[PDB]
Amino acid sequence: MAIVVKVVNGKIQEFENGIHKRTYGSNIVAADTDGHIVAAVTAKGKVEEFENGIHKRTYGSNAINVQVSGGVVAVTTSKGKVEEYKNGIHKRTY
Repeated sequence: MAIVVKVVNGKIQEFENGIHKRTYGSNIVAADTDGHIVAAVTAKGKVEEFENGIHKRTYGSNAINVQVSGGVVAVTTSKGKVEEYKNGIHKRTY
Protein backbone atom coordinates (compact mmCIF):
# COMPACT_ATOMS: atom_id res chain seq x y z
CA MET A 1 0.00 0.00 0.00
CA ALA A 2 1.21 3.52 -0.88
CA ILE A 3 0.14 5.67 2.08
CA VAL A 4 1.27 9.18 3.09
CA VAL A 5 1.42 10.10 6.80
CA LYS A 6 1.01 13.75 7.82
CA VAL A 7 1.58 14.90 11.41
CA VAL A 8 -0.89 17.68 12.35
CA ASN A 9 -0.93 19.11 15.89
CA GLY A 10 0.49 15.86 17.21
CA LYS A 11 -1.92 13.52 15.40
CA ILE A 12 -1.13 11.18 12.50
CA GLN A 13 -3.30 11.70 9.40
CA GLU A 14 -3.20 8.91 6.80
CA PHE A 15 -3.76 9.77 3.13
CA GLU A 16 -4.11 7.53 0.08
CA ASN A 17 -4.32 9.05 -3.41
CA GLY A 18 -4.82 12.42 -1.75
CA ILE A 19 -7.89 11.18 0.18
CA HIS A 20 -7.99 11.24 3.97
CA LYS A 21 -8.29 7.73 5.40
CA ARG A 22 -7.98 7.96 9.21
CA THR A 23 -6.43 9.95 12.07
CA TYR A 24 -4.86 8.52 15.23
CA GLY A 25 -2.14 9.01 17.81
CA SER A 26 -1.42 11.98 20.01
CA ASN A 27 1.61 14.16 20.80
CA ILE A 28 3.42 12.87 17.70
CA VAL A 29 6.31 14.92 16.28
CA ALA A 30 7.46 12.70 13.39
CA ALA A 31 6.24 9.62 11.56
CA ASP A 32 7.15 7.22 8.77
CA THR A 33 5.52 4.20 7.19
CA ASP A 34 6.23 1.32 4.82
CA GLY A 35 2.52 0.80 4.09
CA HIS A 36 2.31 -1.98 6.71
CA ILE A 37 3.25 -0.21 9.94
CA VAL A 38 3.43 3.44 10.96
CA ALA A 39 6.28 4.32 13.31
CA ALA A 40 5.82 7.60 15.19
CA VAL A 41 8.09 9.63 17.48
CA THR A 42 6.41 11.19 20.50
CA ALA A 43 7.29 14.51 22.08
CA LYS A 44 8.57 12.45 25.05
CA GLY A 45 11.16 10.75 22.83
CA LYS A 46 9.52 7.33 22.45
CA VAL A 47 8.67 5.46 19.27
CA GLU A 48 5.09 4.27 18.96
CA GLU A 49 4.16 1.67 16.35
CA PHE A 50 0.68 1.61 14.88
CA GLU A 51 -0.84 -1.02 12.62
CA ASN A 52 -4.04 -0.12 10.76
CA GLY A 53 -4.44 2.88 13.07
CA ILE A 54 -4.17 0.80 16.27
CA HIS A 55 -1.34 1.21 18.76
CA LYS A 56 0.89 -1.87 18.73
CA ARG A 57 3.91 -1.12 20.93
CA THR A 58 6.19 1.60 22.28
CA TYR A 59 9.96 1.58 22.60
CA GLY A 60 13.14 3.65 22.42
CA SER A 61 14.16 6.83 24.15
CA ASN A 62 15.60 10.23 23.16
CA ALA A 63 14.04 9.75 19.73
CA ILE A 64 13.64 12.75 17.43
CA ASN A 65 13.03 11.16 14.01
CA VAL A 66 12.21 7.76 12.57
CA GLN A 67 12.47 5.84 9.30
CA VAL A 68 10.94 2.46 8.42
CA SER A 69 13.24 0.54 6.05
CA GLY A 70 13.09 -3.13 5.08
CA GLY A 71 11.36 -4.36 8.21
CA VAL A 72 13.51 -2.36 10.63
CA VAL A 73 12.79 0.94 12.34
CA ALA A 74 15.75 3.34 12.30
CA VAL A 75 15.48 5.85 15.16
CA THR A 76 17.49 9.06 15.18
CA THR A 77 18.26 10.26 18.70
CA SER A 78 18.92 13.59 20.35
CA LYS A 79 22.45 12.24 20.92
CA GLY A 80 23.06 12.13 17.16
CA LYS A 81 23.01 8.35 16.74
CA VAL A 82 20.82 6.01 14.70
CA GLU A 83 19.36 3.22 16.84
CA GLU A 84 18.05 0.35 14.74
CA TYR A 85 15.07 -1.59 16.11
CA LYS A 86 13.50 -4.77 14.79
CA ASN A 87 10.06 -5.73 16.14
CA GLY A 88 10.56 -3.19 18.92
CA ILE A 89 13.91 -4.73 20.01
CA HIS A 90 17.08 -2.63 19.91
CA LYS A 91 19.47 -4.41 17.57
CA ARG A 92 22.35 -2.06 16.81
CA THR A 93 23.51 1.53 17.03
CA TYR A 94 25.39 3.47 14.37
